[PDB]
Amino acid sequence: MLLEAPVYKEIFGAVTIHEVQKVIKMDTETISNIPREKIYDLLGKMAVIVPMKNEKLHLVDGVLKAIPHKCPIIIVSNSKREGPNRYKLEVDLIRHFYNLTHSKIIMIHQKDPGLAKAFKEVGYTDILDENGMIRSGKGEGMLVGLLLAKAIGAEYVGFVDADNYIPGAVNEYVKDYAAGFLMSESEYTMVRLHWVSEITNHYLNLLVSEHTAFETTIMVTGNAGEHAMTMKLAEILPFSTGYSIEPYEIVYILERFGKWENVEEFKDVFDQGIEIFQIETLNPHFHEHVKEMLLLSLATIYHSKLATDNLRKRILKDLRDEEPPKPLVMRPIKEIPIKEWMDIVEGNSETLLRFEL
Amino acid sequence: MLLEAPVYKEIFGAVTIHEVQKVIKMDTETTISNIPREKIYDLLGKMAVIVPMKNEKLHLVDGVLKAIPHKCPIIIVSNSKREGPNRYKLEVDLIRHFYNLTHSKIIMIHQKDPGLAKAFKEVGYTDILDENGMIRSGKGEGMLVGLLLAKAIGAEYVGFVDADNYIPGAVNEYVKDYAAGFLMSESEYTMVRLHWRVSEITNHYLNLLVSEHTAFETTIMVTGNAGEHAMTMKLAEILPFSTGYSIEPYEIVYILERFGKWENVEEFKDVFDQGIEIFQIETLNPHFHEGKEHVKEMLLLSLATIYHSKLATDNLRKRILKDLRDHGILGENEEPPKPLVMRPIKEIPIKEWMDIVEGNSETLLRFEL
Repeated sequence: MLLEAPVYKEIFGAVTIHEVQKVIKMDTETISNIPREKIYDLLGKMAVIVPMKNEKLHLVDGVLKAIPHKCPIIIVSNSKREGPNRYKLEVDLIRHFYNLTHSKIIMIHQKDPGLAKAFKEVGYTDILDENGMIRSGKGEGMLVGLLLAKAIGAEYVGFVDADNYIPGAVNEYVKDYAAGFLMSESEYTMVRLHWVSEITNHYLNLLVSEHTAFETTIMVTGNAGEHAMTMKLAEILPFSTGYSIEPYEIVYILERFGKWENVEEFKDVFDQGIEIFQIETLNPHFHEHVKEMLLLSLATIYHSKLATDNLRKRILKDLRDEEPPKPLVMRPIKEIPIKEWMDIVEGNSETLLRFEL
Repeated sequence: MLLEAPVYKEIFGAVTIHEVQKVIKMDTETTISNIPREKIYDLLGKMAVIVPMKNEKLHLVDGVLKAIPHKCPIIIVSNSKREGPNRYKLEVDLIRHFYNLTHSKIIMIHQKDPGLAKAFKEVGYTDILDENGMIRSGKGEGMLVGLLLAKAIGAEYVGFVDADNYIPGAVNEYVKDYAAGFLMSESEYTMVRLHWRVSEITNHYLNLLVSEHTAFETTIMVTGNAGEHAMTMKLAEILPFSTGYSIEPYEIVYILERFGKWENVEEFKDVFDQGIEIFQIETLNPHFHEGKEHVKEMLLLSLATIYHSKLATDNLRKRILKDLRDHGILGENEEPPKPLVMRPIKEIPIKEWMDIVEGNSETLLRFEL
């Protein structure tokens, strides 16, 4: 692959946000050259997590068929389990798919009681609802996929949505993730793909412009659902849910590493730095309350130890023209004895499906 | 890559039409056919990807170019405007910028290049020029030029792609699906046609063109308007080509009437010996490209190709005249235009033809090719 070289960028404390780069050429033997083979090497160390809930089976099928064989696939379904039992429909698709491709894949249902059991017996209750079960939501699904990914030794994790109309785009996202990591110089790296979102980008940059003093545009992937991170970085990040996930990752990262403090708490991170790559894909986005998305994204910014007295004012008046709801946040999953957690997920979960993984 | 294995198929004389196959898995090294990623990249280097274009949007052309595997040489035959404003000029700029950023091996020429029309005359091949003696405007002619250029650089396979695709990634899959079709082939004379309601009518009559002789209805043919297709140079080289919307269906009609049965086998003894294989691959990506007058100009011409086939029967004939009228595109008493057909470019001396293009064409552009 060929991409524009990473030239321009801005720094905030220990955070480096690279200017968006374009993919210049897809298949390859001011321009970065990431050989196709270095990408396939990294691919084998990247878990592609797919949190899903009632998506169209023909779309899920295409996304699955597009993920590079090399990549382990982790599916966390919070699909409807009755009248009709759709998890059941997905289980069937997954095995047919495995029978035709031998892809390495793990699938589990979010409501698996053997899953909720591992979280408690391990002390991690941040992901449970009042009925003692894992709360429905996208962040929780991502958290489960994340731990599963850690349990199999993944070094990188990429997120992909199962309702893409363009399988080829999914194939490019994964490769673009790899490309982002291969151009990184830090073990704490995030890759966010790019092709409302501007209002989120407008305020995220503003979140910063208000103490650098200079208006910026550098941030352009604030609602980037298609993103990837190294396991090291994912594991120390508190996660939100719903539409707050993407913008919140950015807000938290600046909040905690935008200045230098408690450097002792996260030594290696402050020293190695956090890099955020923003790659503009070659393919367009096509998939299938803009008001909630919009309110939750901005709520993420309005509520930080870093939003100014004035920044909040505009958001407010922008939203109105009664404050924004504080976003649900779950603690990092780093201090979870992954093995113990996995042992009891394996010995108690009734929906876990393993195929050569 | 993984594909459903070729199991079902039908034969007609020396023609083997394989049942449509689906791509089951995209990236692979490892009822199912396994064509390792690497065998595909080897073939890729011997395949010229021909892109006949005419006034397409620059940003779409740019994406298509960026998606073609670096290893594939690219041949562009532009018949774009030359003033008000000169957009061949805009394309030349895009192509150089592209070349400076990627070092892709590429050749581009304008269809109206007088140094191009000169090579065709001095070589005896007049089928492609009009009165003025210039190369006629049209997609088949563009394809013919790209085809000879491809032959001039030693391409063994040629794949056709349209420059107005909205999905770069799909173009990237087409080229790979072409290779896959060729790698599952057992004949040097192979065609690969991609697949994903005008084509259902063309497919209906194409199969009917055959069912009328076998007496058994078939649905084997499902890529009658497959713009995305590819062939071995050996096969492309001996085929008469039409133009406009008749190109794709006509390739099928001609292959069926010349090899649909043994005869004058001496004229093409090697072809009859190895047979012609037609693979039909269903892509993983959908089809989303850049009118409606066109769609039923497409209907009118696809069907005319069949109607004028020496394989047609009076029955298939009135059924076509009829379907065609019931739609309001053919008068109640006029029979469909006959198609335009130039002949195989096999007897053109490629070497002395290329010398004339190289030494006389003011629009020819080359980058490591």
